[PDB]
Amino acid sequence: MIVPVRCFSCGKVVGDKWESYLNLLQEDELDEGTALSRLGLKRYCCRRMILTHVDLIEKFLRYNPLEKR
Amino acid sequence: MDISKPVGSEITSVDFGILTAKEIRNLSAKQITNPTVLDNLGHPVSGGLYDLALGAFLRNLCSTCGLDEKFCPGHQGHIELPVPCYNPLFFNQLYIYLRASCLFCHHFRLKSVEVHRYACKLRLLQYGLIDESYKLDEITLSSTLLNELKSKRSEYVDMAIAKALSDGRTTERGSFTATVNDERKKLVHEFHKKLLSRGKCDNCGMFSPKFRKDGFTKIFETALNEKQITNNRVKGSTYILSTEVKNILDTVFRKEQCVLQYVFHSRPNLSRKLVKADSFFMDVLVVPPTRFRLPSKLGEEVHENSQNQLLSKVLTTSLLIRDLNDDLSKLQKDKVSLEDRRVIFSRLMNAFVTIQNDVNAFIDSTKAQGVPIPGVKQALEKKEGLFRKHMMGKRVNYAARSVISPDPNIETNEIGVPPVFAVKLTYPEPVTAYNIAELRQAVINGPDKWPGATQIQNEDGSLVSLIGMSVEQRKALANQLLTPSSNVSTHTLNKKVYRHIKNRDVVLMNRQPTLHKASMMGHKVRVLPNEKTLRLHYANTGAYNADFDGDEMNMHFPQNENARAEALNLANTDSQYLTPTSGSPVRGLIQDHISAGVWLTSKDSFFTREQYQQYIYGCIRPEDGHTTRSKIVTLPPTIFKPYPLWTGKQIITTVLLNVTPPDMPGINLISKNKIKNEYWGKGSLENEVLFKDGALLCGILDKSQYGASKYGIVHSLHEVYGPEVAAKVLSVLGRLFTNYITATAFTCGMDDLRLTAEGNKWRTDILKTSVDTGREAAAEVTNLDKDTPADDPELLKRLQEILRDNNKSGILDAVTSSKVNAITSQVVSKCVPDGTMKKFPCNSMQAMALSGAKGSNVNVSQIMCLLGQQALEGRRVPVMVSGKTLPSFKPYETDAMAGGYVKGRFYSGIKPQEYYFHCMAGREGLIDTAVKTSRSGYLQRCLTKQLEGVHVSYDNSIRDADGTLVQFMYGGDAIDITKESHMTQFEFCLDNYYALLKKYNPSALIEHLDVESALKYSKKTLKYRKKHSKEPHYKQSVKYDPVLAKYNPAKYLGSVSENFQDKLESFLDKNSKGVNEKKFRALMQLKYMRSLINPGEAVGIIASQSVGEPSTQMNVTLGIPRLREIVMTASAAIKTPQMTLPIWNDVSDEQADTFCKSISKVLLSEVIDKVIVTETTGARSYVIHMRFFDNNEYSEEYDVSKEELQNVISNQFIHLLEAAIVKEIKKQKRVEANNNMNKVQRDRQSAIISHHRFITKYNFDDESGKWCEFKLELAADTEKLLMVNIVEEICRKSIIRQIPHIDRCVHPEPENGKRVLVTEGVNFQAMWDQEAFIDVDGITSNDVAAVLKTYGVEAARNTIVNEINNVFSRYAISVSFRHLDLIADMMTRQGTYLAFNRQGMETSTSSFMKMSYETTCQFLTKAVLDNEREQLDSPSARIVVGKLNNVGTGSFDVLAKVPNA
Amino acid sequence: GLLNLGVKDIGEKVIFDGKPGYLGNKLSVSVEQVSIAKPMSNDAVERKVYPSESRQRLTSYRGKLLLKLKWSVNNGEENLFEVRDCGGLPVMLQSNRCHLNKMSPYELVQHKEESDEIGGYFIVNGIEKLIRMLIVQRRNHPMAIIRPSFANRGASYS
RNA sequence: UAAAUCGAGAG
DNA sequence: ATACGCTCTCTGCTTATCGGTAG
DNA sequence: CTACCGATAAGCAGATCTCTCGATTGCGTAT
Ligand SMILES: [Zn+2]
Ligand SMILES: [Zn+2]
Ligand SMILES: [Zn+2]
Repeated sequence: MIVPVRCFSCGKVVGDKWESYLNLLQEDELDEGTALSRLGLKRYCCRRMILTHVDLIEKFLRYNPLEKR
Repeated sequence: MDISKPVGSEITSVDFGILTAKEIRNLSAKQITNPTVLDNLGHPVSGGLYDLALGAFLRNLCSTCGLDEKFCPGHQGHIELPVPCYNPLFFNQLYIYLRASCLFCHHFRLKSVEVHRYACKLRLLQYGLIDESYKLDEITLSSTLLNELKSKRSEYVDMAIAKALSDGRTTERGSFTATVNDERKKLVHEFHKKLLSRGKCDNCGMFSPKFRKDGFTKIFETALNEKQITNNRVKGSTYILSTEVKNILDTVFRKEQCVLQYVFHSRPNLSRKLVKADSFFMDVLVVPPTRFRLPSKLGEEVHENSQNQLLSKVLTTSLLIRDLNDDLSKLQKDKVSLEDRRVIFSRLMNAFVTIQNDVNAFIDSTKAQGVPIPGVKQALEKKEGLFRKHMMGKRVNYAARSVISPDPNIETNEIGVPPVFAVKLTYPEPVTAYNIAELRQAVINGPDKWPGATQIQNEDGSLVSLIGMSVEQRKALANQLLTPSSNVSTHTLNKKVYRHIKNRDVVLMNRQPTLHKASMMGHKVRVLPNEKTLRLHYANTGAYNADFDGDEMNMHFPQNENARAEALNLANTDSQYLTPTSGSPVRGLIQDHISAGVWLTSKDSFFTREQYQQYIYGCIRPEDGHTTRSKIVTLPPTIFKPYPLWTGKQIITTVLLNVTPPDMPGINLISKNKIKNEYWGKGSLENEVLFKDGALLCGILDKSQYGASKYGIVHSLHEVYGPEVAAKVLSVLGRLFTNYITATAFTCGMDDLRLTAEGNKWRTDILKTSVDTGREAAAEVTNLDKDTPADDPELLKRLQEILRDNNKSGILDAVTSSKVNAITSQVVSKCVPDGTMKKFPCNSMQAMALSGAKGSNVNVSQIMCLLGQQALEGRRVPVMVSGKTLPSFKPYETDAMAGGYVKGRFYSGIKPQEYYFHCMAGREGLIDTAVKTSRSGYLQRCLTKQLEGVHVSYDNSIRDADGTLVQFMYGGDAIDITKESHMTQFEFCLDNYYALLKKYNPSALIEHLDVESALKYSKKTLKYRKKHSKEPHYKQSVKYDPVLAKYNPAKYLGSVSENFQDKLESFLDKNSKGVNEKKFRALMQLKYMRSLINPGEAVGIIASQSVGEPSTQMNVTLGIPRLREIVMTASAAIKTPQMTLPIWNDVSDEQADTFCKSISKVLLSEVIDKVIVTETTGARSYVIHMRFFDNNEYSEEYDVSKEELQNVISNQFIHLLEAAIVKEIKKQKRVEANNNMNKVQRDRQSAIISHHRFITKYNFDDESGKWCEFKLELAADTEKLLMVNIVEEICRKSIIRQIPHIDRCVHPEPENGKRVLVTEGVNFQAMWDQEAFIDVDGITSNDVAAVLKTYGVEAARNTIVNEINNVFSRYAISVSFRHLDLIADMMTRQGTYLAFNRQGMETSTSSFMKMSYETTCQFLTKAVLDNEREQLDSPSARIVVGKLNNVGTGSFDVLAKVPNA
Repeated sequence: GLLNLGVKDIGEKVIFDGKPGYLGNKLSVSVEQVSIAKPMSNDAVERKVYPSESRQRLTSYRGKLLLKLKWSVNNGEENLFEVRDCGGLPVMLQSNRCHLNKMSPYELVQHKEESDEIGGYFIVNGIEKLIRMLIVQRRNHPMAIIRPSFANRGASYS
């Protein structure tokens, strides 16, 4: 749903690199590989953490019982 | 069960009988009258179905015994039915007896003398004197001679009975075996059939009205005819009430008591009770106790019982008819209007029928009328009934079920149980003086700390639960465990602690389906701390057929020491190394360990001292009892300089040295493995494994060495050192290979799947040659010459013709398949292992495919070379109507790819058409897999139901449950199948002579044996057999029997089978090798004495499993259906009969090919080219011209000349044609041939006209034999007939020449040397004539019933064995002839060809077996009308009553030797 | 639609009197039109109900079925009409009789449904059901059949 | 607390 | 709002009826 | 000529491993 705190395979913290990854892809016209390299994700175990995240929580957040629409 | 509560009584036998109306009225506590179950406020209304006299109901004390719902056993009531109603169970026999009765004289319509004769025969059969029964028929030599005949017959029967009783044969209770039961059934069937065949009574010859049962609930009797009414004077439609039938049959049965005393009793009627017709009428119903009629509840939803609904309906109808009876009774005193009588009597008759239908519905649903509520019968009959669902198979306590996971570090005889199961499952341990150390701590630990205790059972039976208790209370209770009882009544008893399952407990592990007995073993419990799965060693997966794909299985916890010792000794997983099907092992390391050992036992495996010692200690820990010497002994290194190195073979050697017991020599084995020497380079000898003195010196350890494989290292260790050592070696090897794989890993990748550039070049070059295979195959089939272009119009036309036929396209798809498979074989031969980029042993795909760890050569061929031809049910890809195999292929395309030849491989992928064809093949495979499992269970069920009682007796003979002999010795040699693997491995036993001598040890087995008599008799028999045995088998007079017949092989050393002795003598002769032949023969004879099957072995169950379980892997019928023909149905009408005929060496193949044409049938249609019917009406005319093939053609193909054909037409064809024409009319009434003829032809025409009905012309081509024209005149009134379908039907059924029951003879290629003619029919008598061509003495036939008919019983039995043998020979399945021999002997025990089904089992002493099998109610009626009494001898019979079995541990008793008198 | 054609093919059914040859009065009763209303509720003026309510209430998502009869007497002499309701008829989501028919994904999210909610299934007692498509013989085409069971239809049967 | 039937699955 | 009547089988056995004997 | 012994054509019966979930359970007058 939301970005994992740590890479499963090794344990490197990657939860602080999701908004940064989206911003790197968005403003700077970068490909995914270069953006991942700039974030410091070297091993592919860490690279597929942010490369393949779907970020489903946003789709969850639009259904809000506690606020009128 | 509680071992501290002995039961002093025991049920020995049960007997069936009718519950008379008088007794139920006495046993009943209350009768029910109001069909309302419970009144308002929910209280049960007195007198209703729920009455307090029928049992405690919903917190109401029972009015009978005064006990609450828990302690009230329940009591039975009854319903007073106003009229006697037919019992639906006995209705058929009652209808048989009602017919064939004389209403006037009250006797049967059969004469009294014949009836008395049958009564005498039945009474003789009551005592088993089947011999005297037929000798009674030899007494036959007005009105006074018959009385003297009856007196003499009675005197003879009495004399025979008295002599047989006095001559030590029979007791007062008669002899009842299967054969006498079969004879009694046959005689009673003949009796009943004869009764139904009468015109009038033979004591007062007056006709009686003919009854007619329309359905149940009603019998209609036709009125006597006018002419038959006359005789009732000269000798001086209608409904019938139940009371009239009862009166008629009561009178008849009172008259014929002396005869029905022997029809309704299979044994001497000691009680002398009269057989009454009231037994067939249930004047009073019996209601079961309310405990068995309780209402179902789910919260608010409360529903009453269905039996209550049926009984309420019966009561309602009863009250209605009683009211009608009262209404008639009031008018009986003062009749007013007969019309009111008319209507009330019609209503009363309707009430009679309605109440009878109510009773029928209450007992049998299918006998009701007007989905319905099941009756009592419907609750017992089929699966989900009461016999198959709650007696033969029950649900059990102290059992868990879970999904399994693999676990090494488990001792291969252990099961790893979760902590949850260790907390829930418990065992009652009685507290003793040696036990309080552990039981006190178990009580203290409580129910939630393993090991712990969950309950305490005091002496009086109090069950103090430890669940809701604190630790202090638990210490108080634990300190009072071994406190002596204060009560005298229980002073012999001690408390029991329901302790948790421990590491010393045993458990019964089973995985469904349980095809064979090895799928249910006993494992020692080890409890694990982590997860909720049953952890199982890999070696157990072979027998359970278990993977770890979410498979689940069941653990059972035996709750007494008797079942503990069985699972630890009899169901023990160590005892299950060899399967009883064929003696092959079914245990061994499976997938990773095999490749691990292939790597470890290679020549490249060098280990430093640290690595060697760590590998050795990683599996032989000398604190768990893994080794014997208390100190791990190592070996000098293979290489001393430059630095010390060991070898993997040395690792195996020291593993064996540590596990093998001391004071015993090492193993000596010369074997082979699965990897050829060419896979190790030039000059290698690693294919041959060589253990010498317990040291591995050559070869690789493989699947064939450790694993389910014969004559490996593990098999040899099992045979020499025992089963426990073999299990220990399996565990040690598993741990060793696990620790070797965790330090030296094994992997497979994409590099292993590649070919070199030259390999790909070879593959492409070979596959390019396949561009013309399909066209050439088509040209061969289409008979075009060769090189014909694929779009040749003639080729296309003939291809279309081939497609439209299911047989011609069946040979097209077989010829092309052979060529494309040859191309595939060329590709595979060229491109592996030569074309592979990586080579074995580096190529792990080939490493694990060659070693047998996983996969095969075809798998790697498909991965790396090509998929090959895709076969759909033996054919190629199906074809559409248009002739296209797929939308992308042009019609009738002569391509291998079009037909389903995949040139692609899984490495490079496959094209969409190849993908589609492969999907077809995979779907067909899945369909076959699903349909095969459902097709095999019934065979095993049928075999197991009948063979379950067959077992080995202490006479060393095997016989059924009730004592009937089946075999005199198991297989003729009394040898266990699981102990004869190394009996004939004479060189292996010689090389390990001292090791085997250490275990067999003759020096301790001399005080309890006879040593010389059996040897002397064997010497005499061997000398005589050698002197003789050059002449045919029938000529050999048997002066000396084989030693097994006279001397018990288990008690006389040297008493062995002739085959074993001859093979031993041949071995001792061929090679002469400090062991001499005398000591070796003594050792082998002792080994034979120890290789015998134990008395009490469930041999029949084992045979049924060994015939059924291998049947899972599964022109003439072939496979499981063939078995269905043999075992299940015993079909005399075999689907495809065959007959084998030997050939004298004198005859030549030129004569042989023509002899098969002199026997094969020839229909008239096989020579007719065409038939022309010229019909001209206005009398109808017909010119039935028959155009034949040329005389040179059919005179050669079928050897049929003009004269024979013409005679067949004149005599046979025209008669059948005219008969068919007349039949059709009867059922419908609702180039130019030369005109001139010669003199003889006119006379022949006149004769043919005269002999037949409506022929006015006839002629045959007497010069050339190529046509036959004849006229056919019919009446001018007749309408149109087809007259072509008639001729077509007749011609196919008109026969030129045929031997009866034979349609074709063949001359196949000789197989196993002998020349054989194979015929598609069975007629021995006709083949007996042809002594010139056929060796009549060697005619063996597929038909296992005709051989019984013409060659007796034993030839049929041999045929049964041979036919049930080659069904497994096609699939290459090893099943010993010992199982097949027993099955055949059981099928032919009565001298006939019996099947394994309900009809085959129709004769047996045990009623419970036949009831539990199928059709429970018919067998129950037969058992209760015959008043049969069963001694509870069948394995199924003892389960119904709950008694210990008569097989294995229940085949004897145990007696204590109390020291003081 | 198909409901109108089907109810037309049903036709008319008549029954006569027992009081005056002539049998009485014809009573040619039938149904001429049938309609399904989109599901609504009474919580005054009707308000649209959406499948979220049907799922949360664990009830059915059903519209209203209105059949208008044609109570005719004497072969069309006198015709009475009435729009009879016929209970709650279940409707399937994203159909032309559903309240999510042409809703955009944004509006679907606003009504709690889904971003890309698909229909094809009815809601009955809070449980979602669908009616499986079957394979049947092709329509209006006479195909030759050689079937052995035809011979079991009686004697003299090919 | 029960029973069928239907449906979906696992080996 | 409410109670009581209801359209593609395998193996035999078992039955009905059709000829021939001999009585 | 008539009664017994079979001899098929037709009709009828029973029948063709364990385990886990969920969902429904009827109508039709009469009073
Ligand atoms: Zn990582
Ligand atoms: Zn009681
Ligand atoms: Zn009489």
